[PDB]
Amino acid sequence: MPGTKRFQHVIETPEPGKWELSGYEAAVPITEKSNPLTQDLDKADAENIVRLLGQCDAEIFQEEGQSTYQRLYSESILTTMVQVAGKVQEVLKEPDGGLVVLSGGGTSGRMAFLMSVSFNQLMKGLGQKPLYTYLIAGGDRSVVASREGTEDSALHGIEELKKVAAGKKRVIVIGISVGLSAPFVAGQMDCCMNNTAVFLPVLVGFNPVSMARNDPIEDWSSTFRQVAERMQKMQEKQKAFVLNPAIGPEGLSGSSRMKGGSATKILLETLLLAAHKTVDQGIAASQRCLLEILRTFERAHQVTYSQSPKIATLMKSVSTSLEKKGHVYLVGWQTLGIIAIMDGVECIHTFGADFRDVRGFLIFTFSQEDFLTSILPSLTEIDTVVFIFTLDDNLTEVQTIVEQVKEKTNHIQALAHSTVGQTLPIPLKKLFPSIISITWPLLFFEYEGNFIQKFQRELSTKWVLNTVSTGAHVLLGKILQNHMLDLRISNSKLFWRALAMLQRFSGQSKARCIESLLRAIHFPQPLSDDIRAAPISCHVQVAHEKEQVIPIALLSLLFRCSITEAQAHLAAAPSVCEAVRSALA
Ligand SMILES: CC#C[C@H]1CN(S(=O)(=O)c2ccc(N)nc2)CCN1c1ccc([C@](O)(CO)C(F)(F)F)cc1
Ligand SMILES: O=P(O)(O)OC[C@@H](O)[C@@H](O)[C@H](O)[C@@H](O)CO
Repeated sequence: MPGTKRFQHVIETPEPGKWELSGYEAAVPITEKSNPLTQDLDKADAENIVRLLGQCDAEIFQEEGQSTYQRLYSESILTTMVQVAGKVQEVLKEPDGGLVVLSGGGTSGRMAFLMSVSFNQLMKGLGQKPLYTYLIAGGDRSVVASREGTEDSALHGIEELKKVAAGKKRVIVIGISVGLSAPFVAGQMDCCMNNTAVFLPVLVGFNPVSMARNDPIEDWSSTFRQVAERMQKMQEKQKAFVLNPAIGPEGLSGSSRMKGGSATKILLETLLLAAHKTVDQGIAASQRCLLEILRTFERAHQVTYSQSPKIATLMKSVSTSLEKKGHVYLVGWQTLGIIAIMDGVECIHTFGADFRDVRGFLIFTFSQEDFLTSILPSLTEIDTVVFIFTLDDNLTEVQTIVEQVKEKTNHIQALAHSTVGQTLPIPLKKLFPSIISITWPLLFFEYEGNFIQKFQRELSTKWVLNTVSTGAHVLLGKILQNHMLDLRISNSKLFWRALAMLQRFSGQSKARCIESLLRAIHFPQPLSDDIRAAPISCHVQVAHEKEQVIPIALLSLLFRCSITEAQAHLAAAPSVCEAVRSALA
């Protein structure tokens, strides 16, 4: 039948009560699962939200129970991290013709970028040629933009990989896809396995390979699952690797920018730092060297979330400023500035939020006076401005901007990272009455930019901003249980996630859910056979431009009404969320 090719793989909606027993729940990839910790996130207050996401984040470091999926601290995974460290060493020994590519779409792409900078710094600080580079779905502009549509082409990913791998002789490609999902990465990994004399593929993600994405890619014959399965078979001969610990579901279902992006740093910084810091000691990388770093990253979670009450309070002030109709500014220096930008941009697709809503700023890259002349004018009594810096930064360039922002604002708070026994100049740095001082132990660093201190701080800021940005929006009522219902379908994965959210919330068949979705997308056109049979990219291109696609589709289903009837209903309701929630009642 028309459409059967495209929707065949979709699992049927189970009867009420048999979601487990149908085996439906066991085929939801971990990365898409509803986190049971966060069943009631939409009812939690700011302090609970901070507690619940701190807990969700902590699952990255939880160990394997006694029939179950490997985790970060399991022997299989640490052994894989060691062997990969190994192969990275081979390349560092022979820098002529060597390269190390870190590649990903969206937030994996963003994380790849940071890491490639950091490790390129490390080799410069030592007077070696930089061997690292990144690749991101949609070219370099994607690092700092919302561009969710660019991950769906495998030919594109292969193309970018051909550019950068030039006339190199030995290339390590670290394909990062949290969901073992992105067609961008799938093609790179497959290309690598076709030329193993040159390429070494290393796939990173957080699902077991049996849960790796398995629906057809438009411009490629194999699926992510097949690719990953074959890489795993190559791992026995040490010519591909899959690094895939389970880290438990996201506190917001499928929001892999959060735990996923965190775990990607933890995992890859750990393993590359080990490889570097042990080549020059003329010593193989070992589980013990990795563990030191992992445990440090795990302290960093504890350290970070010990500031929870203040994290909640910043959340309440980001949420207030948006409940009214103001903006939120994230102002930071070096790498922490970048991360601020990344958090703000992600809010666009993640929450349906305007680029002004939560904007990041590096001292997007506007200098000291430039910020004071350009941006400072537009600030307002109800806004919120967040300063994010270390004490090693240049605190004259900092205090100035706060002195000034104070006049027009008052809702300021800050995020200051410090070694123990550094002191915050101006005892009236109040200015910031009740800062978020994150104060780090003295650790034993030996490379000269103190890279482990950088990684701690990056990660800790990520956790704070993510929890803040995400929390603020949940308080505003935009999240249904722990799902973002009203998302914008801008790629195939998101189209599938809409469909799943329809099955779950309505309890109705896959055929009806698909019909309602496609009707909602293509309204005012009716469902023809061509539309039914169209590749998923055609539905994405049309949905991408609309508003409220998913809630209109769910209302059509709940009320068993037309798209004309459900648009009328929505428009007659005080708000999308009330329309949906009361229709669910
Ligand atoms: C239809 C469908 C579906 C699945 C899979 N799709 S997907 O893009 O095909 C995909 C993505 C990643 C992966 N590893 N495998 C497949 C991503 C969305 N997804 C999904 C399934 C169920 C659910 C929920 O049922 C929604 O209620 C759950 F509760 F589990 F969150 C959420 C997402
Ligand atoms: O790394 P994945 O699973 O391939 O996902 C890649 C991107 O889709 C993902 O990072 C997305 O942009 C974020 O909005 C997720 O919160």
